[PDB]
Amino acid sequence: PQITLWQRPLVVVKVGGQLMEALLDTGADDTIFEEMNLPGRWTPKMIGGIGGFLNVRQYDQVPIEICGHKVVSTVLIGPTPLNVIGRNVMTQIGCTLNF
Amino acid sequence: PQITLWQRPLVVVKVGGQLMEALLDTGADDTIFEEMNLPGRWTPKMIGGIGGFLNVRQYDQVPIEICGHKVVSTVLIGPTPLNVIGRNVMTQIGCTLNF
Ligand SMILES: CC(C)CN(C[C@@H](O)[C@H](Cc1ccccc1)NC(=O)O[C@H]1CO[C@H]2OCC[C@H]21)S(=O)(=O)c1ccc(N)cc1
Repeated sequence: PQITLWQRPLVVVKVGGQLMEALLDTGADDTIFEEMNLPGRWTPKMIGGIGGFLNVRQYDQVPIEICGHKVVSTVLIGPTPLNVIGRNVMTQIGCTLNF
Repeated sequence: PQITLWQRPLVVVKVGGQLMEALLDTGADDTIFEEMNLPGRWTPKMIGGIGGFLNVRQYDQVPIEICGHKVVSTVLIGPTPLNVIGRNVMTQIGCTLNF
């Protein structure tokens, strides 16, 4: 559906077997969540934004469930003060900006 | 106009009599640009980003032109790696998420 921006655009997500809230975030190329146990192998990744940079772990082809949409996506795990749904996932649910 | 998210949602902005590019950023509460001279008084502000917390100058009631739209908004100046158009500006121009 359509979402205004008077409040933060938080949505409920399931990943991979856990429930989280995350921010629909058009300024993020990538999807990043707080420390949680994703299963399997990961590759080290550094990313930077406002206030500096973190070391994150990149998990590929992680099932994510967002609203009614199931997708399989790359997911970074590392310190973020908020879970963020990035363009890599939003494109897959057909999310656009409009004004 | 509708904007897909296959690419970063950059827009051209006029702010403080200067032209720049910025990201339409639904994950940002506030609007923040790289160091530039905005005229007048300002307040020190803490933000925290992915890597934050950090030191920024808050300028109130700054003229901003984006996509035809002229708004007057709070604008933060500080060492961000991309200029960011936050929800405080996006709501004024009527920007929504859709899917
Ligand atoms: C700064 C952007 C260019 C990129 N950021 C996404 C952005 O939407 C963050 C996303 C974000 C949101 C909250 C907390 C941490 C990160 N928002 C943000 O920094 O907003 C700040 C300005 O307004 C305030 O509102 C919230 C924080 C403040 S980011 O989280 O740092 C980021 C950086 C690198 C990658 N690869 C992916 C994401």
